[PDB]
Amino acid sequence: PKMKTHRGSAKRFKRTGSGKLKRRHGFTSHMFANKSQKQKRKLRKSAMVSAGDFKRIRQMVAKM
Amino acid sequence: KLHELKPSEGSRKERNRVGRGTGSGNGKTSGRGHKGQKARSGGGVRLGFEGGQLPLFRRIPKRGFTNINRKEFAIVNLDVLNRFEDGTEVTPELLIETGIIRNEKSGIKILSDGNIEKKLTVKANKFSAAAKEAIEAAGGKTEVI
Amino acid sequence: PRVKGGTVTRKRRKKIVKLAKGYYGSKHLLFKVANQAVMKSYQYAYRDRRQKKRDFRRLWIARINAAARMQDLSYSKLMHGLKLAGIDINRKMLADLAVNDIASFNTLADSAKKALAK
Amino acid sequence: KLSLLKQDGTNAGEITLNDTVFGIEPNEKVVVDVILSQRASLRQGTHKVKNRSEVRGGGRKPWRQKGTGRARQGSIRSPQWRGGGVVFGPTPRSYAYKLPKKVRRLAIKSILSSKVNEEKLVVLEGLTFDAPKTKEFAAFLKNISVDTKALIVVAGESENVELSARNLQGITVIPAESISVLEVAKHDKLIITKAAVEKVEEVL
RNA sequence: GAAAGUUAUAAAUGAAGCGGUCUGGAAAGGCCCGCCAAAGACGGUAACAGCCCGGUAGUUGAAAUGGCUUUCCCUCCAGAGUGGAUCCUGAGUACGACGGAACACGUGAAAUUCCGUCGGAAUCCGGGAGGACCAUCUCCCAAGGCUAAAUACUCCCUAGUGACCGAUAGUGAACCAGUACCGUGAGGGAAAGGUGAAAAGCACCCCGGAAGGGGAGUGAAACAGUUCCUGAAACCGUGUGCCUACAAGUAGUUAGAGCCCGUUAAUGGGUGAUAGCGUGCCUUUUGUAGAAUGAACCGGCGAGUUACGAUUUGUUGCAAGGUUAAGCGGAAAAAGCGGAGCCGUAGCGAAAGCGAGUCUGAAUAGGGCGCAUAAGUAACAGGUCGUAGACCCGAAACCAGGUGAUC
RNA sequence: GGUUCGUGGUAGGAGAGCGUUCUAAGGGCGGUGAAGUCAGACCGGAAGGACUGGUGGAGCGCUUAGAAGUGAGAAUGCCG
Ligand SMILES: [Mg+2]
Ligand SMILES: [Mg+2]
Ligand SMILES: [Mg+2]
Ligand SMILES: [Mg+2]
Ligand SMILES: [Mg+2]
Ligand SMILES: [Mg+2]
Ligand SMILES: [Mg+2]
Ligand SMILES: [Mg+2]
Ligand SMILES: [Mg+2]
Ligand SMILES: [Mg+2]
Ligand SMILES: [Mg+2]
Ligand SMILES: [Mg+2]
Ligand SMILES: [Mg+2]
Ligand SMILES: [Mg+2]
Ligand SMILES: [Mg+2]
Ligand SMILES: [Mg+2]
Ligand SMILES: [Mg+2]
Ligand SMILES: [Mg+2]
Ligand SMILES: [Mg+2]
Ligand SMILES: [Mg+2]
Ligand SMILES: [Mg+2]
Ligand SMILES: [Mg+2]
Ligand SMILES: [Mg+2]
Ligand SMILES: [Mg+2]
Ligand SMILES: [Mg+2]
Ligand SMILES: [Mg+2]
Ligand SMILES: [Mg+2]
Ligand SMILES: [Mg+2]
Ligand SMILES: [Mg+2]
Ligand SMILES: [Mg+2]
Ligand SMILES: [Mg+2]
Ligand SMILES: [Mg+2]
Ligand SMILES: [Mg+2]
Ligand SMILES: [Mg+2]
Ligand SMILES: [Mg+2]
Ligand SMILES: [Mg+2]
Ligand SMILES: [Mg+2]
Ligand SMILES: [Mg+2]
Ligand SMILES: [Mg+2]
Ligand SMILES: [Mg+2]
Ligand SMILES: [Mg+2]
Ligand SMILES: [Mg+2]
Ligand SMILES: [Mg+2]
Ligand SMILES: [Mg+2]
Ligand SMILES: [Mg+2]
Ligand SMILES: [Mg+2]
Ligand SMILES: [Mg+2]
Ligand SMILES: [Mg+2]
Ligand SMILES: [Mg+2]
Ligand SMILES: [Mg+2]
Ligand SMILES: [Mg+2]
Ligand SMILES: [Mg+2]
Ligand SMILES: [Mg+2]
Ligand SMILES: [Mg+2]
Ligand SMILES: [Mg+2]
Ligand SMILES: [Mg+2]
Ligand SMILES: [Mg+2]
Ligand SMILES: [Mg+2]
Ligand SMILES: [Mg+2]
Ligand SMILES: [Mg+2]
Ligand SMILES: [Mg+2]
Repeated sequence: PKMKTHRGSAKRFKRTGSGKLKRRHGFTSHMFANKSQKQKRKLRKSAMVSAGDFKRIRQMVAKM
Repeated sequence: KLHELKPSEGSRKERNRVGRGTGSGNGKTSGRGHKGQKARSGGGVRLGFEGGQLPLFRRIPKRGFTNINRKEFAIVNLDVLNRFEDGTEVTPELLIETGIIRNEKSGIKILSDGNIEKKLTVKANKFSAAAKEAIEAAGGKTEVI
Repeated sequence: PRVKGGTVTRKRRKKIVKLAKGYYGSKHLLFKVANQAVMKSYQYAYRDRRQKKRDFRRLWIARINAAARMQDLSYSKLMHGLKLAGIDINRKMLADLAVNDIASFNTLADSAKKALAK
Repeated sequence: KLSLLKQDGTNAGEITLNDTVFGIEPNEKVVVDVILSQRASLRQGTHKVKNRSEVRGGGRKPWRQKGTGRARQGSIRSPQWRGGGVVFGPTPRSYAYKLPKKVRRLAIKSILSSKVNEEKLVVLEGLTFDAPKTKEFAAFLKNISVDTKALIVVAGESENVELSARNLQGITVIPAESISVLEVAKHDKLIITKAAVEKVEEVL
């Protein structure tokens, strides 16, 4: 049978035009009185999956 | 010549068989090491497992939604349209007639990458602002279908 | 297609028992005991090609020594004189002269004795 | 290009074959690949063995796990038992596979143009027999020097050509649209009528 | 219910070499000559047969019974338009509340279908659906029933096929096999093929109660004689060339006299008084001669495979393009047809959307991702991964249907 | 074909090969004796391959490719 796509990763990962994976920062839910404005202003941006993590999660999102 | 068949060199290789003696380097343990979870038959962990540490996908948030009414257009640039003859009435039927456009998903949109020299009369559903301007600079005429 | 293991296992095993010919008891009859006796014999023969060169030089040296002491010399003084004078004969042939042609061994011992005296 | 012969074995003029079909440079690497695929698509693959779950018996543990002094065992149909099941073995399976359609066309042209460089192709005015007669086919087959295995390609001909050559051992007759790389390569010479040459060039 | 045709269930006919010669127990084999073929499939015959036998291709054949097709007989039958007063169009039903289930959909914003219990419509000026719901529009008439083919399987019968097995294999069972045997019972469940072409299976004599032998005879062979083709290793013996009763040994290896032989003929073979060196194999370990583990010995059997997907490398074809799937066709072929679909050729954004740019932002700022700075695709082979028992053997335990108070 | 530098090795990576069963084509030997089995003082760098002789009494190699039920000394392994 054709292998299945990780549905929990397809809801929060995104493929760029060079094959890389793009994500969002993960410390922005509810404790905004404990983080400075410099932190908050930079955690609302996006980031890239590092090389170490990419090698472990290639096959989970192969078909988008 | 059925007795002198010679396949192309490098196109075929002999497979590797493990567990067939210690003179080949893949003997006793067959390339597996010594006494772990990965040395057992059917052993191994999930694709994204990290041994109890929270997986990467579970410490970043989800984002967005999917639009049901999403429109995706078939894209043709200016360079491809230069293959026509002067004065030709360029039509989406003509685009699929030649086979340059395989499927018109929701329509045809002309973008402005490249250059156009022929004076054409193109028709489609959508035009980019630069593409429409460029065609009008060569004595063209764009009418939106 | 099925490949039954015939005619190949016996040919290889019998070739080892033949090499164990002359061994005591089951070491020349049974494969497992004869297999590890053949490997050991190869290991003993490998390093005995190294000691065979050591064993003979000790025999030549202890034999040139005996003949040199009959000329009021030791082996060490004889060897120093020969190298000092320039004679380049090795131990295998100096021992040959000491047994078969003792007359010429005294000729070489005279050259060694003179070189040690200027 | 080629001298044209009659059924009686006499010269009857000359015929020119298409240079894009019978005159290309053969691609030997392509022909080998198509031959291998065409041989591998001919085998049935009807073979099977019984696992440890298909041999009758088993289930009951042969003896107590501890205390008896024997080795631990779980079934009498285990792979290492005398009547036990096979571990992996064969299984029913298909072997057929097919190359891209353009590669298959280039292999037919190459094998059919190599038979011209080797002077092993015989163009013929027309082959027909009033009644099936295996004796007459042998007499025909010696008027033209072959003396070995051959492939007879006839388009119009008749039904008497196949009947009168069926009993011969190294002779095979095909109706000019069944031509294939394996059949052409399996034989030495290639006798083809003029009408069959026209149909072959039409396809490719 | 008849007739005609076809088919299944027994069958008939059917070409061509006693060809010569050699070896041989025996010719189908070697050498030298002929012939048949719509028949050179298969099997047998004293070794390998197109021309010796049964047959094969082709052509014929059915009293009787079953099947199929057609026709006859037989049986049964109203279908068009115009009006629309008035009447009919499936009731404890559709729905709703409560509790469950099926829907890919776990009560969720939950449409749709079904079950149990309560409440409970309209009926053509009517009713339902279009994923809560309302209005418009579009499509359609629930609460009655029937329906062939395209699809799934093989205890069976006929004809065949296999880069399937060949007696520890292949069905548990090639042999009087679900038998012998084991259990109160449900139930579990084996081992065991081969004389020879032909029994021509040893008349007769001798030892012996017999068994069993030695001759004679049959046979190509009896060292093929009733587990009988071939007959390995462990294991048990008889004869003999060299050594051995003052010696401390993982049994060998290196040096070596003496004695005895004579080869795939070459700085050859067997045995060895004496001298030097030398604590088995595997596994598991920081580390094993290990007083840690496994193996009495010999033989056979016994462990990374396959299908479908992902990714990378190699090879081949075409190349801004590459390629068909199911299917039709056919010989369990090869073409041909089939462009539906898939990957690539453009990205950015949650999305509307814009587009070689786009998003964030008040910004023409800066920055992120892209283009500039373009090679993909189809098929096969190698490595690795995913779903499958997935590398082989091994639990104590859990659940479901049954059999047991002859102890 | 030369010059220089190298060539201990466990887990492990890479490469080249030997041998077994079956298939296809070419070419072969065999009752003047096939496979198997027994012995030998031969050949190759290894896995391995010939030759001669005894037994046996009917099948079997070689070359180039292809496909695997592919090679055992150990599992208190199964059977004899
Ligand atoms: Mg928030
Ligand atoms: Mg390899
Ligand atoms: Mg190694
Ligand atoms: Mg091992
Ligand atoms: Mg281990
Ligand atoms: Mg490990
Ligand atoms: Mg076999
Ligand atoms: Mg074996
Ligand atoms: Mg000895
Ligand atoms: Mg079972
Ligand atoms: Mg059970
Ligand atoms: Mg079995
Ligand atoms: Mg007859
Ligand atoms: Mg006849
Ligand atoms: Mg004779
Ligand atoms: Mg004859
Ligand atoms: Mg035959
Ligand atoms: Mg015979
Ligand atoms: Mg026979
Ligand atoms: Mg409810
Ligand atoms: Mg209800
Ligand atoms: Mg309504
Ligand atoms: Mg809908
Ligand atoms: Mg709606
Ligand atoms: Mg119904
Ligand atoms: Mg059996
Ligand atoms: Mg047998
Ligand atoms: Mg009983
Ligand atoms: Mg008798
Ligand atoms: Mg008697
Ligand atoms: Mg007798
Ligand atoms: Mg006789
Ligand atoms: Mg026989
Ligand atoms: Mg016997
Ligand atoms: Mg014996
Ligand atoms: Mg003493
Ligand atoms: Mg003594
Ligand atoms: Mg001591
Ligand atoms: Mg000693
Ligand atoms: Mg010792
Ligand atoms: Mg162990
Ligand atoms: Mg320890
Ligand atoms: Mg232990
Ligand atoms: Mg023990
Ligand atoms: Mg043992
Ligand atoms: Mg694996
Ligand atoms: Mg390519
Ligand atoms: Mg069909
Ligand atoms: Mg077919
Ligand atoms: Mg997107
Ligand atoms: Mg920018
Ligand atoms: Mg904004
Ligand atoms: Mg009871
Ligand atoms: Mg090394
Ligand atoms: Mg070194
Ligand atoms: Mg490797
Ligand atoms: Mg064989
Ligand atoms: Mg022999
Ligand atoms: Mg095996
Ligand atoms: Mg081993
Ligand atoms: Mg054993």
